[PDB]
Amino acid sequence: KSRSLPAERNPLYKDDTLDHTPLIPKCRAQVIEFPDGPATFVRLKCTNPESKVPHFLMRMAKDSSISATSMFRSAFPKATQEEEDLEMRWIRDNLNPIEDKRVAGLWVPPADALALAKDYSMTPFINALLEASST
Amino acid sequence: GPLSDNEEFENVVKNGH
Repeated sequence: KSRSLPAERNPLYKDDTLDHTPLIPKCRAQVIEFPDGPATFVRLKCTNPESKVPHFLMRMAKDSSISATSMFRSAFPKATQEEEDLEMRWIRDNLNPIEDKRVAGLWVPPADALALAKDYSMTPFINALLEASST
Repeated sequence: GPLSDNEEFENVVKNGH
């Protein structure tokens, strides 16, 4: 569709076929207090091996909604803002983002996130994030 | 240790950076 992904991808994601299980221990849970109350997130820190720069993959504990824009920025470190806006627009018209006043960025349900993970070559990392415990 | 990243995670969640 109206889509073209960035050219350079985080070397962390060269192989989409690796088993995710060894990654699950590295997730962390964190509670964030919002005006309407606390909510729990599961986060996985992904350090690009060559720029040494860390990004968080993030998941809501209650319904496993995953931040698609966090996935995008970890996958494509040298992406322009126009490239990001283009793909987030794509996610809107082709997947089913959730709407949530409290969190920034575009979040999507688990099955949508795994569809993106195939496109971004991040399937082991989203699988580990989704299978991680919140407790 | 893991507390070092609490603040930047929460700011990314709430404000995107």
